Amino acid sequence: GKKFDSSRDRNKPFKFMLGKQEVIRGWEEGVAQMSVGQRAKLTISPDYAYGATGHPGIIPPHATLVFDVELLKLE
Amino acid sequence: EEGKLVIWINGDKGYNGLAEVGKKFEKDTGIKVTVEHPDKLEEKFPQVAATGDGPDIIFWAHDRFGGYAQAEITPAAAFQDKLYPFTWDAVRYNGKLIAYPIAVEALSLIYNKDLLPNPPKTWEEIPALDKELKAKGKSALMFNLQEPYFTWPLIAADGGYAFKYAAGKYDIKDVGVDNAGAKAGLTFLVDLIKNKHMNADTDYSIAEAAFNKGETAMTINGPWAWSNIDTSAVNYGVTVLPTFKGQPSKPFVGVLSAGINAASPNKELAKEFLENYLLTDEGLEAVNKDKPLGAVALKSYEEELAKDPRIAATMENAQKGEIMPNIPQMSAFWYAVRTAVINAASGRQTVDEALKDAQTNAAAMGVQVETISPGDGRTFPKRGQTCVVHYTGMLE
Ligand SMILES: CO[C@H]1C[C@@H]2CC[C@@H](C)[C@@](O)(O2)C(=O)C(=O)N2CCCC[C@H]2C(=O)O[C@H]([C@H](C)C[C@@H]2CC[C@@H](O)[C@H](OC)C2)CC(=O)[C@H](C)/C=C(\C)[C@@H](O)[C@@H](OC)C(=O)[C@H](C)C[C@H](C)/C=C/C=C/C=C/1C
Repeated sequence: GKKFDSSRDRNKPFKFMLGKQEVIRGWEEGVAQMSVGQRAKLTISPDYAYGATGHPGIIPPHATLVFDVELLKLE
Repeated sequence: EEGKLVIWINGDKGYNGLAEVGKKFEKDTGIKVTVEHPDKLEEKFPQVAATGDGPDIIFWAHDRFGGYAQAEITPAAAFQDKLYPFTWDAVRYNGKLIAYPIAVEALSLIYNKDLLPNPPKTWEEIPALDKELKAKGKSALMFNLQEPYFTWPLIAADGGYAFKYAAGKYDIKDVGVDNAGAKAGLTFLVDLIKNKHMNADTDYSIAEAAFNKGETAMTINGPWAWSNIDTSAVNYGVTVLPTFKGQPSKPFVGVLSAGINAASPNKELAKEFLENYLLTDEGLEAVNKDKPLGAVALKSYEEELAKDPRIAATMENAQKGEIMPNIPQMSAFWYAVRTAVINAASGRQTVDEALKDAQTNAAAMGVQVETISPGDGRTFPKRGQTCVVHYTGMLE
């Protein structure tokens, strides 16, 4: 397990449109389940992440991802 | 999102046959129908449907449609028993019908009649058959080994299944991949590769070229591939898949189906077109003239088409086969099975060792949401809404 990203480092929140497939399957099904203000561990399987390709140079193939997500605001 | 209805159908499906049905609808009703074939419509329809703008009607495999249901309208049918009961089951999600089934698209064994007058009825024949054909200067059998859709029919032949079905439900916890039947199936496929009867690297593209060229005696494919064998001036026929250990090869079968978008206001107009124009011996024929659908859900025209050994063979492979479940966890099945097979062929893992992995990988939830801090519990994100989050991401 190694850290590949953090918004809290950059100190700018991250905004995505739900259902537009801007993000991985695990984030669309996953954050849709969070209430506003909730913080949760998203344990995403490779199927719902980058699967057998992975993300070139950053995430290997068949990599299960863990995300610490806090849903701050809806817009 | 207009007063006329727009239809989306794949480029291999013969949209011009469908167009002539739409033009007949126009002569009778006045409504203009335009049929499109977008490059990646399967992935595109969900992105646009979430905005509330997409086509009125979409034609795909029933399997993708299960995900659309978790963005698609219930159809109301009453005296629509013109279609087979098993085709209706394909388009049913939580006891609700999602679409109108059209075609049964089962894999078959296709074979060059000039290279092989009588195809082998068993898998065990093919090694011996390949030596006889290899001496002549050609192969026995080439098909996609990369995608598990094509390898599975052999694997599940002596037992073994994606997800066990009991009490009218699928059990996402009970996977049938690390059982004996699966292992026997897979090990025979690996052995064919180990004995240079098939090559791990061969894919759909590679296999298609060889059979159309006439370098290979037999391929494995659906009726989507028929128009290209037709053009290639190769005397071919379609038969039952060879049995493994006396059991038939059981391919997963996709049904071409017609769903309606919830954001289509033309639902009443769309329903009439499907019920009373498309699902008609003449309607379906107009399509089949352009590109064959194989076996069709309508009994009327299926009783006609099954006079052709191809369409009769397609239905046979569909009966001995099982219909493809539309439940979400099938994503994680196909992923688990594709990696297991590819690595068995690679010799990375043993067969017993890859299927062990597959049994775990198939049953794993796509995403698990465990709470760290609780939320308000009322407000949930809705499709077309921007989510503002902080996140930390790391590998597990
Ligand atoms: C600097 O940091 C990068 C993101 C990094 C890349 C590497 C990964 C380890 C990671 O560190 O994010 C990461 O932690 C991760 O895995 N993420 C980010 C958080 C959401 C979940 C996941 C992800 O889906 O990233 C995404 C993943 C990597 C790729 C996508 C996966 C889903 C798939 O459907 C997409 O199809 C294309 C591709 C990247 C994103 O979240 C960004 C926002 C989205 C895209 C780039 C595409 O949707 C793009 O397609 C044209 C768009 O439509 C966007 C809106 C257009 C605008 C101008 C682009 C904004 C780009 C922002 C880029 C950012 C902040």
